[PDB]
Amino acid sequence: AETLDPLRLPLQGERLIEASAGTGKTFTIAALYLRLLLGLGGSAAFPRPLTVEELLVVTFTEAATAELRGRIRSNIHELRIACLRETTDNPLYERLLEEIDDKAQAAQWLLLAERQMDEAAVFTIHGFCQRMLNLNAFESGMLFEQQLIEDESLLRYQACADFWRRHCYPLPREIAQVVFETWKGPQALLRDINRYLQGEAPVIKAPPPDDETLASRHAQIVARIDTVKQQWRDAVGELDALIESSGIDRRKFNRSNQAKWIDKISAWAEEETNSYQLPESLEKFTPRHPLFEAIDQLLAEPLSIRDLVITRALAEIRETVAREKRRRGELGFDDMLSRLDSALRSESGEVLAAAIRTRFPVAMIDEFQDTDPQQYRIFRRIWHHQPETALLLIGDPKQAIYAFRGADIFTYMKARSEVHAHYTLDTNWRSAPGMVNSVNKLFSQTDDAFMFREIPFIPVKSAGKNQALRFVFKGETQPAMKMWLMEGESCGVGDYQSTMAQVCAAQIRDWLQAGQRGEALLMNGDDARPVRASDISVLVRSRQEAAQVRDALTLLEIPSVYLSNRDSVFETLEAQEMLWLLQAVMTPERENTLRSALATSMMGLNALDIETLNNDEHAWDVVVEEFDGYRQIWRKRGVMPMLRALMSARNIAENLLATAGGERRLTDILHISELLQEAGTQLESEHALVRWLSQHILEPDSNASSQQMRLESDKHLVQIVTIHKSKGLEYPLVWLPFITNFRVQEQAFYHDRHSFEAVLDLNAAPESVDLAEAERLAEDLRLLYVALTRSVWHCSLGVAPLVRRRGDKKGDTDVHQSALGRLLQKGEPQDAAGLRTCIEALCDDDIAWQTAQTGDNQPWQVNDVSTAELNAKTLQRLPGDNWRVTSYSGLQPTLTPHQFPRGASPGTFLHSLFEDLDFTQPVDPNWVREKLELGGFESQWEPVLTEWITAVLQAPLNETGVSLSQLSARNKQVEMEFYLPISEPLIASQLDTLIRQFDPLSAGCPPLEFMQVRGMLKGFIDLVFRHEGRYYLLAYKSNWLGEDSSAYTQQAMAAAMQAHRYDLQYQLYTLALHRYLRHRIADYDYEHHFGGVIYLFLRGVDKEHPQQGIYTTRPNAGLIALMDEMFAG
DNA sequence: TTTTTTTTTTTTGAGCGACTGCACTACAACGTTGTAGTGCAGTCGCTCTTTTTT
Repeated sequence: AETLDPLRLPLQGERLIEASAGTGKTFTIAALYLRLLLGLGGSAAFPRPLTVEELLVVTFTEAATAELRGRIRSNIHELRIACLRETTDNPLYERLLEEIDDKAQAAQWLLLAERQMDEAAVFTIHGFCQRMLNLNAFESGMLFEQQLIEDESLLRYQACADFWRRHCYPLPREIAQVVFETWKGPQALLRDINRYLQGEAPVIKAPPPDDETLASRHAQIVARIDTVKQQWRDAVGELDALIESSGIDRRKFNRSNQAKWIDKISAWAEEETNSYQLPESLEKFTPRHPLFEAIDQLLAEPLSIRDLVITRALAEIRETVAREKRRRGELGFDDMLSRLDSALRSESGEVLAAAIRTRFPVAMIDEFQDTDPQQYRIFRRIWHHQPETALLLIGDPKQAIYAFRGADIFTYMKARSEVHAHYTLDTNWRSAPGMVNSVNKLFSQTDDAFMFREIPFIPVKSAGKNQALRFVFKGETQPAMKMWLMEGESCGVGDYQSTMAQVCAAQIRDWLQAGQRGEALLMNGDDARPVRASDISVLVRSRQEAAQVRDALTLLEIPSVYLSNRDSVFETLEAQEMLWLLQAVMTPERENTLRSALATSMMGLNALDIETLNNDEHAWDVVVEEFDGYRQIWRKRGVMPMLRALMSARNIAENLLATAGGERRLTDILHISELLQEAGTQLESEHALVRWLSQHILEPDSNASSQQMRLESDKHLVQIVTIHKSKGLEYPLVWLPFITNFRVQEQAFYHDRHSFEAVLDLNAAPESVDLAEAERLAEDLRLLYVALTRSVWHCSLGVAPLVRRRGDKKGDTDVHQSALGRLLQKGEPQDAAGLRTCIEALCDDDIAWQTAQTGDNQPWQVNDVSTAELNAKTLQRLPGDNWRVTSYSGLQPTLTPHQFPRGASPGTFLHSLFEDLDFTQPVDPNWVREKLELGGFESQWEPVLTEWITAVLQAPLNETGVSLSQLSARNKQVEMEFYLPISEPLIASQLDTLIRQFDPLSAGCPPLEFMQVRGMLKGFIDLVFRHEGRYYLLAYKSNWLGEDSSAYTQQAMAAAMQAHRYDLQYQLYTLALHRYLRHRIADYDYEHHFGGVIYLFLRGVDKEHPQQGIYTTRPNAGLIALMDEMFAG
């Protein structure tokens, strides 16, 4: 490998950057981005400068892409300022300014990059794949709109259940017995094959033939057993082997156990006494007959139906899942990669790759250790060897810890074998040089510490600015790495975990007890800082040991937080308390639910309070009244107003904040309230939200929004964090109590050392088990390097002679089977004294060891402080007056028109029929039939309706007898919308008396009550028309449900006007028409131009009665001026 | 077409592998007897990671 300079890197072809842990990878990416933008490098530069929309940056994590986009924007702005000023304070910016000759063109290009920074092509992998699938949809064959699903486990379980239905149901008893012996149901099969159903389907080594079913394999194994049974029945009754001292004389009893075994071939499990009939075991305890060799050949391979069922499941479930996702039209995260790989797999899609070479002629791929083989196949299809396009794989093989997710280091090894150039970052800017020297000493004990040839380790160099970092104790300067070797010969798992958790808690309380007195310090040069509880962090791997650490730390009065806690908030007691409270609010009549909800910990009442509440009837009546008020608020205002009124009236938030340990409960209550308010807007019914809350209580599924948050941020807590959640973070002091605990992989799923393909071995071959255990040990070594390279000042290790084997004292320990002991014991099996000598061999100034001391003196000291006085400002007046833009409604034989259905929708249909129809032209029956087809009414009503319309049109509506046919198109105006202002507070008592002073219809009609309305009033007049130089108004009322006879005279219409209070509407219409004719027509008189207002009841118009149906009214011409003066001011 | 009423939970780990004790034969020392290796049976620890992508 070679060293990497960001200003001398040739951006041609494929380059492989190996950025170590703690190095400035994001700074090197920003430097290369500025280099690609400005076109710097000279001979090693790009042939042409590129824009922002041509630089493709690929990073997996979305927050990492957002941080990189913000950092690149800040670097662009800083370089633009430094180019406008021709000076800077950074040496890399100084060399960047020294590399360019021109300043004005570079400043203009940086200004255009700052303006085009919003359209930057810095996306994720799946986002880039979705964008390329949606952009060039023709060559790929992708839909334009698709629905991404977050959870795929439901369809996978459905396809597994369908496979178990179509495969395990028609089996006979002799096969279903073996199927039940292999798996209890489809859940066990799904639990077995869930690591192979997702992602790329692996290639099965030595697959069964396509014509072999379960019955053929069962008959083959039955015949194989029956041949051995026949050979035992033929050669029975003889004994010719020599009797040995190990061979007891009870073997004939084992032959009797083999005498009762040959009865039927309905079973599947042979006897263990056949292990006594092996020639390789009898020779070690002279076998000449081939019956023993046939028994050994029968027991050479396990008789199992498991591999054929697993192959049929892997052939069926994935196909059913793909068919279901093609039917529903949905897509997944890996489905975008599979669609892009299938598009590039075709012949025309290669030209599509050239389109990608037309789109972005560069690629900088960050985090190349988390690369699927489909992703690298795509990136090799696009950017293998084409000119003028560059590929920059910036990654780290020592951080590939996501093999459980789908990543694979063999893809990185294939990429390293394919590319030619390698570059590495030498400087480390995070940790102290003592920790750097400890890491370079521990991992360089032997050659190829990661046990693979393509993953080399290089000694990194510490920073010059961080060479004075010292974690000092009361005695002297504490060393960097302190391997706490637990003393003993052999120990178990739980006892070792408990002892190391107690030792870690004792070290935490010793660092915190001496840290609050100014003894233990972090010193940078001469500056010092006391060690708080947030500096010490325990790095664990599993949830059980994290709970063990938390229980061993909370015993010594030390609070600790769990950063890797992914538990749902709906699985706590507070969700059940909120459910009980909502059930008491919804049904407050039954006292049982209210009594069960009042006694919860959210209310916080004693047993004496509950007894006095059951005894006193008046207090329970007050409780029922306030819960009915809460139900009224919940039905009128929603969820969060009811919850806030409940938390303010009961004052339970102050009581939960006063109680120690109730702040997390209060934050959980607030998050449950926020989720209930978020789910309550999408539901109309009130019980539906309660059923949704009970379902989400019964469903412990984890979503990104429904997870538990951090309870507090100001108070420092000991942060327990897993190794996978600590990648890229930073911690001052790190404790690793369970770094020696290891787990042996049992399944045979490995990768070939030549083809680099996933090989799944269904047979229990030892070579596949060893090749899987080698990859497991490499993953454990990578996890060890990740957990080791996160400390800055001090790291502590827990070493112990852990034995995974069940024997207590066997003379050897299994530390060589772990990751730490492979570096301590140099990959050799030793003893506890050998482990101690290997620990004491590598003793430097940075690496020390001490024995594990079990002992506690005192938990802690609280040292609490008082809280200052604080108050809240109060608003003096009301926030606003009653300003609202409202309307009039806000201030308030077989076929006949009498038999018309009375409703709002038929009223609007008749209003639209009278609006759309022309009054001059005769009514056409086909137009009425088309309008009834568009509306959806009956077709039989059409020939009666049109003649009724003509009966309406033949009836004149005027004091002189003017019909509607005499009105031209310019004279009419339909649906005039007006806005009327009013600046005074509209008093109902001052208005109703002014109406009753002039209007004769206000003799009855007691006055309506409304608030003071100041602002605007909307109105929609139906028709305004002029005739012989006089303006007239026309409105339509068509409900008229209660009349079928000719009783709709002027008295009944006046009674309807007094009941529905249309007098105010007609008076406002006259005022609006008067103001309109005053504003429009100059020299306007109200008595000269206005003629009256006509109300047209549609169901009251008769052919013989011209007066019935119409209602003409004229004001007194004195109410209009007073109403205008009142509305004006 | 009308109408009657009711308050009680319960269950749930099992195969893998060692520890220990008894019994039975092989074999050598003193026909009979003591020690060792192996098999069978009851009892008990233990144990089942990590996470994020529009």
